[PDB]
Amino acid sequence: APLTVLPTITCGHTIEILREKGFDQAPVVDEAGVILGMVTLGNMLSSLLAGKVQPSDQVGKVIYKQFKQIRLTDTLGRLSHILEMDHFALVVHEQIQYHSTGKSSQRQMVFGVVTAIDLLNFVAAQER
Amino acid sequence: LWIRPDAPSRCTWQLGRPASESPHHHTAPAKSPKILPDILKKIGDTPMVRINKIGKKFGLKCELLAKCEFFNAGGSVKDRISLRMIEDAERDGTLKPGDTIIEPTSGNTGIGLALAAAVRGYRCIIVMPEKMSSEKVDVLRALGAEIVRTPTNARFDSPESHVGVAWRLKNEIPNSHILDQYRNASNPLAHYDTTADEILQQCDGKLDMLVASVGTGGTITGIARKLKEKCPGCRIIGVDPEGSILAEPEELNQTEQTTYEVEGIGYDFIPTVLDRTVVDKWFKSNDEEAFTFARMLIAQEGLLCGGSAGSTVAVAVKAAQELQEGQRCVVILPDSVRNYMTKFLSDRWMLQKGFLKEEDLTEKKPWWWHLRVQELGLSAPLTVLPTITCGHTIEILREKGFDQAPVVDEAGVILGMVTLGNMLSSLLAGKVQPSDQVGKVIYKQFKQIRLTDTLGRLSHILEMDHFALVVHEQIQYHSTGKSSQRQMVFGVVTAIDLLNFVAAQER
Amino acid sequence: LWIRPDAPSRCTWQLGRPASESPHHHTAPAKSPKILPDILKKIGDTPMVRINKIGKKFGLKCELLAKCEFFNAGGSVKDRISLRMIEDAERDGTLKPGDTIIEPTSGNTGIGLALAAAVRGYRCIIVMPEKMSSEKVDVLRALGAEIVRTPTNARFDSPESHVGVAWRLKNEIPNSHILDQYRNASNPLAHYDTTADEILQQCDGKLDMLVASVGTGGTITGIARKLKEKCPGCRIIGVDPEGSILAEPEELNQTEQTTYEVEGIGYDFIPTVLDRTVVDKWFKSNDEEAFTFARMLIAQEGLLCGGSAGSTVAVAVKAAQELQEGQRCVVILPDSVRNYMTKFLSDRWMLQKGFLKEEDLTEKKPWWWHLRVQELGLSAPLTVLPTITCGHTIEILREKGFDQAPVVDEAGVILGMVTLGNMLSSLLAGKVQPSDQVGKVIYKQFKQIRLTDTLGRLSHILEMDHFALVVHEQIQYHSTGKSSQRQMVFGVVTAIDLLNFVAAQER
Ligand code: HEM
Ligand code: HEM
Repeated sequence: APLTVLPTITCGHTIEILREKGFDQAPVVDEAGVILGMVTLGNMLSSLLAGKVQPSDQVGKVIYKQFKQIRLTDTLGRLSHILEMDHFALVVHEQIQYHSTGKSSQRQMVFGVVTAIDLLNFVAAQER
Repeated sequence: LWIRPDAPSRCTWQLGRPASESPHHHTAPAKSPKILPDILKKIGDTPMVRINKIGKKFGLKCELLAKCEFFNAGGSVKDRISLRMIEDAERDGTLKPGDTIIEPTSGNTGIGLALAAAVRGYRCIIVMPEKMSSEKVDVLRALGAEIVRTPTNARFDSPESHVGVAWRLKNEIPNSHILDQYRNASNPLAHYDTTADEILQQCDGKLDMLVASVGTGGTITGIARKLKEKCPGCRIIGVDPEGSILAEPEELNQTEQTTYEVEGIGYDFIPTVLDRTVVDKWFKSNDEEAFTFARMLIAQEGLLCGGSAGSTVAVAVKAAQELQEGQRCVVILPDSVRNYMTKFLSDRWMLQKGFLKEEDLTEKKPWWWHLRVQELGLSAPLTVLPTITCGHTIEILREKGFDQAPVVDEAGVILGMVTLGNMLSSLLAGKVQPSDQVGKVIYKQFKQIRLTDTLGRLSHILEMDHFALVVHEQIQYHSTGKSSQRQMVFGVVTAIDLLNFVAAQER
Repeated sequence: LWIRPDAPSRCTWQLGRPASESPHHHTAPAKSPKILPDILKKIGDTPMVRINKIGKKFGLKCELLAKCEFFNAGGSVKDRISLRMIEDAERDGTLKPGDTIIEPTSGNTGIGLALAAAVRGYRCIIVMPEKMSSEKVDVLRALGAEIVRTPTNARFDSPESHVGVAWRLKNEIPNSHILDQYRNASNPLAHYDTTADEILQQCDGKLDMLVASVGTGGTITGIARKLKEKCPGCRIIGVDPEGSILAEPEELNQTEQTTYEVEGIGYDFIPTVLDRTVVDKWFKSNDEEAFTFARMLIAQEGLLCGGSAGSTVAVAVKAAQELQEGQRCVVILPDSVRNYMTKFLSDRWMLQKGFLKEEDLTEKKPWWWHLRVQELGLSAPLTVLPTITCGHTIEILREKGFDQAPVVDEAGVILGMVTLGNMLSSLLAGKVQPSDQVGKVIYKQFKQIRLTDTLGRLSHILEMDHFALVVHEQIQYHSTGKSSQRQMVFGVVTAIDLLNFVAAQER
């Protein structure tokens, strides 16, 4: 998940950055680090051609708001159970940043977006 | 005016003539005193080392011996000649105290002359091609010698070749002398007097084959002459790198390129001191096999030698095949590895030069070499600011059982690492009070790695740093113009963790 | 479970006791054979070299001698102990063929153990702090040893110190042994058996002062014990770098910083093998004087030694002041310069570290050092394209009398240089036909310099390249957005031109 976008970015802005680097999708995160959802290049193109959004419109209207957080340690079996209810499973990581053992803070970030397509491709490729 | 280095030798030596007819002043080797008046007396008496594994690896039935000449004061077989020529010039009155010495060299002779001059106060000017290593330049700078460089591909007859530049300098600087190792009889004479005698005494006067690399030709020339006078049965084998013309018959020298990485051997002309008539047979060698055999020598025999030694051994493993059990072979190892630290001794340099292939490098590696870092068990649940006090960190680490935690600033920049044990020891030793900040204990040195990297890259990193931090970078966009960068730490992997993982996966 | 390296010594040795009570297996030094079965036998019998100039420079009335231990196979005084501990482990049955050896070292002992293991097939794992030079890492990689790094500032009692990391590895890897030079009696025993005997025989059993650097403490400990048993009148002098606690009385160790660049000496704890009771007096030393004296040794005596040798000599020049004519001093030089090629041996590193000042560096330089390049007589009337043929260039150069001309492309990019003599020689040798392009003869290697630069910078450049091209850059503007770059060649200055200018201006 090399890059992420704030919800305020425009669809036209999002289209170029994705295509100039080839990524089909990017997570949406606010300034603090709260994950807001997932947005995909294909949907933006289809929506723009459908007229539901203009290139100047913000991505917040196209974002997918439903997803499930998962962590690296979880098994693929756990992931398969998750994928039966949500399309996107976001591999999040959490860190507690301390100042004086009283003033703690939490930080998080996204590193991979995995779907049933990705899982099946991994299984088929690794099956040797 | 100018005297060429390729001029035919005026020597009248021929096999069978008696030594009493020699115009030259031979010096009988003598036992040095228990205390050396100067470092220059630690030249000669070099050891003979039996090669144990390489001969078996290449099916040699004969005993293989190495004349490790890289143990001299200057680390070369060119210290002998430097001392001999300086002594002969002093004795003949050609060279006076405080004079200036100019010598065109490949670096080893320059180092020897610089050392002798520094000991004895002479001024030294070294003319050295560009391709020679920078380690020689550093050593010469330390010894106080002046260095002049010449193009690698310049022809010897050109006015800007090392010999030509030396000649031009001599005509300019007054009270200057050129010893001209390419023409001085002292070069081959030193070997004929000392090295051949050492070889014969160490071998008890019995040896069947001798292999030596050829530069100026003195090393092989004097040894061959003395041996043919004393041990006629010895076969003399010469080594000349591809791109040179020393080797005969001329059919061996047919090649398209004349540039080679090996240093100190091979020339575009026949030196005067080189007597090709005493060399029984010649072999050509290439840089790849030379460096491969040098690395093999270092790894299997402990001989810290250079590329020329590798070429010599590579030729010897072929030449000695004609020998049988009970016979003996001798190879001369000219110089040490000190002059090639950033050269073949470095894997990066070999890969850049193409002497090593990824297939060859990885084929010898363990099974886990290609696994990616993500397969490890790694986590960084918490991190701390540099401003937190020591005792506070002790509490937050002990309450959760973690032994270590990264240190990251407010903006997310990684500053280093801290460990519970180090802080506890410092508190016991009084180096830090509990209220003191962790910044006085944090480990500032670490290396960033990414999840996609292999375990081999991780090991290579760990050979230089204790902590390898698995860092991931995310770039956040606002309008394609206001980009921002974010990063976070996941796993701190050390050699301990990697070996524990290897052991666990091995069962 | 864990055994500390600072534990008090259980040895019961005291002056006057007879050797017959020693539990240890002493090895009597013996003459090596004329042919060494392996490189490991070339350890010991190191030379003693008289220091000639430094003593006079610092007003020493006594004879100063150097025990040059950097001539061993591994280039260190830590090869002796490596061999001795390996042999003792083999004899006692603790170590078996094919075993794995783990040793926490500063690099020299690691190199010795790696060499011995490669010769004998053992697996070697080296735990070395981060501050040690990369040359040691390269040598260890060549020898096939596995390398683990630890933080420089980690306390010895910490779990990630070199000793602690070695202990952790041993408990993990099966069939692994730690020789523990900090506790092994073999470390001091090797010196007590071989080095002290060599010193006594070389000195004829008469010496008044001995100066040695202190790391593990075995080198000084064994030598002092043997000398006090045999030559009680010798004063034992220890050297401990600033930032360490080995030196006593404790008043000498009061310093704010514990990080020092010198390698292999000084520790944050008292090793078990170190017997501080036999050391008559202690001296502290700093990195600056150590490296200064190492450079002075290299430049004035020809001894290619490291920083620890410099510290030892710096302390000796002070300690020996109490001596008078007819007395003798001995200093131990542990390691060679091979391990510090990019370190103090490099002027850039010293300037970066602050051990050298521009005032000191330039004060020794000639009068013309600070003159700017523009003061030279230099001109480049013509240049040629790479596509021109050889004969055409011969004609255009001979018709005007110029011997050389730069090569520049259409856009103005400099491609190198060509010379009349080289082309003529190539035509005579047949390497190029007259119709062939000059690109096969051009010198591709050159360095760009600017008119404002000094002649010292020019000389430093000339130590690495033959041609220094005086290039000037002009940037041409259209609208503050469409910038363009232009450059042109003025003067090709070599060492010949610089020395000719110096000679002309000297009259
Ligand atoms: C043992 C009987 C020898 C005789 C009768 C002999 C004869 C000579 C003579 C007369 C010269 C002077 C030529 C001149 O000044 O134009 C000379 C020079 C020389 N000698 Fe010998 N030599 C003998 C042995 C050796 C040996 C053993 C070596 C080497 C190991 C050697 C290497 C040389 C060389 C390289 C030169 C210089 C030739 C030149 O600069 O053109 N000679 N020799
Ligand atoms: C000559 C009479 C000597 C006697 C009677 C003696 C006595 C001993 C004994 C009994 C031990 C074993 C202690 C134990 O296992 O707990 C020992 C170990 C040791 N010996 Fe000696 N020793 C002598 C000479 C030397 C010499 C000449 C050296 C060094 C040059 C030396 C260095 C050591 C060291 C470093 C240890 C290890 C101590 C430890 O690990 O705690 N000893 N000695």
